[PDB]
Amino acid sequence: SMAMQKIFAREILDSRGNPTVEVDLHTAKGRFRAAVPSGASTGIYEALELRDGDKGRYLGKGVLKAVENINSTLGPALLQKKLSVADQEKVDKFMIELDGTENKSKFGANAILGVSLAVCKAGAAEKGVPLYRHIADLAGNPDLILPVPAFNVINGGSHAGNKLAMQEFMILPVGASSFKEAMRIGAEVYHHLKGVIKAKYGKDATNVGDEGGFAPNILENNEALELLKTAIQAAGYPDKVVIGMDVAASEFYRNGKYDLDFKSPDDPARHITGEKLGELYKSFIKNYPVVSIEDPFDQDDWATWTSFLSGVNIQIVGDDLTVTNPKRIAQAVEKKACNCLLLKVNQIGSVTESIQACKLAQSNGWGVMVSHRSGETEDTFIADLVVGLCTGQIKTGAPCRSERLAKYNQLMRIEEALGDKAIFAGRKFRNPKAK
Amino acid sequence: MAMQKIFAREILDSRGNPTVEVDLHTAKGRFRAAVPSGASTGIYEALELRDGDKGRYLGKGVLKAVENINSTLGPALLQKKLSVADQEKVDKFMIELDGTENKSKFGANAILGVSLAVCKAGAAEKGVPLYRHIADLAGNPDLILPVPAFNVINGGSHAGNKLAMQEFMILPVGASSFKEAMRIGAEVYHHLKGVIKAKYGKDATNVGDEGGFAPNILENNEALELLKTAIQAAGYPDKVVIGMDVAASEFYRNGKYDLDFKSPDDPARHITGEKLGELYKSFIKNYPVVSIEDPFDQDDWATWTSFLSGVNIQIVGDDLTVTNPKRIAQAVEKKACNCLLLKVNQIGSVTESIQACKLAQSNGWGVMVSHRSGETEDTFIADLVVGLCTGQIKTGAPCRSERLAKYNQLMRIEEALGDKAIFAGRKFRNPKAK
Ligand SMILES: [Mg+2]
Ligand SMILES: [Mg+2]
Repeated sequence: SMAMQKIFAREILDSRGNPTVEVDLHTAKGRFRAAVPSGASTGIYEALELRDGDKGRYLGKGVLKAVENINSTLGPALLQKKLSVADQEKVDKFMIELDGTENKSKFGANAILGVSLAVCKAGAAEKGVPLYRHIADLAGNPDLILPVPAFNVINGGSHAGNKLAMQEFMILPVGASSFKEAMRIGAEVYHHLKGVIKAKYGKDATNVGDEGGFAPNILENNEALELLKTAIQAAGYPDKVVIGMDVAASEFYRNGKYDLDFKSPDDPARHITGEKLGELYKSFIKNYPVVSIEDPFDQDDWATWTSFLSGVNIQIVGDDLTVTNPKRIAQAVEKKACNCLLLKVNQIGSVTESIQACKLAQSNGWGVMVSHRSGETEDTFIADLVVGLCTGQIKTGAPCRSERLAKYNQLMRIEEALGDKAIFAGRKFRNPKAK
Repeated sequence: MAMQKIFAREILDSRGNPTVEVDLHTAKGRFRAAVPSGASTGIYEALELRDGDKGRYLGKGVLKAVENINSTLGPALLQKKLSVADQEKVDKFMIELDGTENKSKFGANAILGVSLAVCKAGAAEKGVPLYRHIADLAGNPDLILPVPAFNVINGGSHAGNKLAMQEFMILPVGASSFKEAMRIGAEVYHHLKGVIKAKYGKDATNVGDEGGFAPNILENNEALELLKTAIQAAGYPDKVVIGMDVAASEFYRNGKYDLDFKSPDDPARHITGEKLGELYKSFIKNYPVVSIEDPFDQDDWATWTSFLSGVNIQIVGDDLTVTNPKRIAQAVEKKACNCLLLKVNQIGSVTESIQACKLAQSNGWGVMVSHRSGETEDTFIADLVVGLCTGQIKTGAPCRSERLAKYNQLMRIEEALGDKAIFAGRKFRNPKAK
């Protein structure tokens, strides 16, 4: 196929003011553009992001090298192979084999993904179907599902300057009648939350973090949960909103125990065992509508994850545990460590591998939650992705900052286009096919 | 040339509030535009139509504006069979159909959404880029990349610090290109974050609506010194200058000005307009301050006139002028200011925005194209500032993608123009001068 006419890459700025890769692919159908969300340039289990490391330029975060790899090498090689733009698997296989390394470190995981994404968009256009339909086709899925959105509205953990140890406190409008109404509920709860924060914590307490949520200066994770409850009740949706958490416990594990005040000066006297931590989670589940907990234990604390899951009935999500990595996921499945995969496309580095990972988790009875990264762009690919993959759940920010709202707005447009055939996952978010 | 379909919807803006988006289809494809937040009440600007259902999005829905497009305005425009390239006749048609002075029959947000989508379609019909079509509509032969003005330290009425003045901006006028202006701006921003974190704490770096920081400070001199520190740490003291938006109407009190207006009332601390002017002269003498927006109250005309005559910097109307032709004519006649802030949604059509810019430039004024606090993923104003050749745009800190979307589009425009691209640089006030 001579469908692919031109491939050009550039450096643009992400939502945090750091460089990332953008790729334009041209065919007879037009120009197809995709950008890559920030990832990791080091790490043992994820695909390697290539960063320039020039400390005098963008504080070492340039992506000139990755961009050059596309313009000079990867792009020309792909165009010369004359592959169909609709054959996502063959295209991704070619790029993976040309790179030839397990972690995409020859060209950069960011270089390969940028191309992979643009090809996918062009493939949908060649077939004359929406991107969300092409993705479903690629996943062998006859149907399409609008996800429940999970909004990270109260923020703690390593990147927030409060004492609050747990990372993400999310609201999920599972009781909404449609995706459009899930956005209304989400936004109204957020607006009421801001007013509660201004009153209780001060006129200086309402600026936002990287994902659009708030970081009031609190320590108690129960106090964060009570704020969500207060905002839900203030908006008048107690019957329709549930809560999801991301603990990110690897961030506070030390010498075999867990520190829920780890942003205060070192003091092992305050550390708690994994067993006491599990008891705290059970109290959350009893006292609040907590339906999902991500990274409850450290990434290597396998026996503790396995024990915990056997005694609860909620969703337990792997992020640092699994890292969108086949070998790690296989360990988790075999050890029954968790029951939901967080899906970050840039951690694995191709559209095909991301789809494969989703389908394998689903075949083992797990849920899948599609995820943003903290460095996002105006790109909306992951909205079409979650719909075509039929997962029933996405986290892509508070309803604030347009690198977040761009995805939520796109999900609204997708539901609009589907008309009276649209299905919203609602209370079946964990598995939209459940009876 | 023919318009085939027009369809409007409600989307969420960058602060989580509804706004209007319009799709216009022609033989060339789909052309999509969204409207930034504005004002539903006011004497001098076009009226944004909000639903006012207090139970739905806290009264901020735009169902009525959207339905005005789908049910009335859209079908009326289509029936008229106008060329999508004739921006002037299209906008005239919609303005006369509405028939009010402030666009309050259909809503300024309804009219503007259609106006923007028509302009994008018309560029394609003519075989030229959007920025070139705008330059054609404005009568400009050349294209100019603007200096970006990044709002990196925030105060005034919508931050909870004591800092009375509203916006502290950095402008990389000494950059070699737009691409390098972005690199300088971003590096300064990252160094500023570190400076603020070390001085004011780990909890001091969350961001406002436009992506900037609100450290808990009182002194406007301390805001300026923070910029100086960040600029020096980044290594660009010879290439970055400073702009300010005072928004002085926010702290005008019974004929005087209160630079600690968020602290408990005490009229003994209030200062005269003359004293406030002397403070600005100190900023200009001791820091590289080159531009001040709304230095005085929106009705304090004599004080603006007197101040401008004794300073050689840029003085920008925002609340003074409100992108309103009658207000702008008064400011021209009185020599109140010498630069227009251009908010397309305050006037409500592309044609009137272009006319306002041209009238300002014909009077020797500069023009700075501006975002709104509630923005979207739309990048129209990037193409707009390049076609209008104004040399200057303020559209956010280099943080939050409703801001970066515009900055990234300006880098793409520069890339498309190649080695012929002209960057305003040190001629930002008037790119045609010298
Ligand atoms: Mg996580
Ligand atoms: Mg202003």
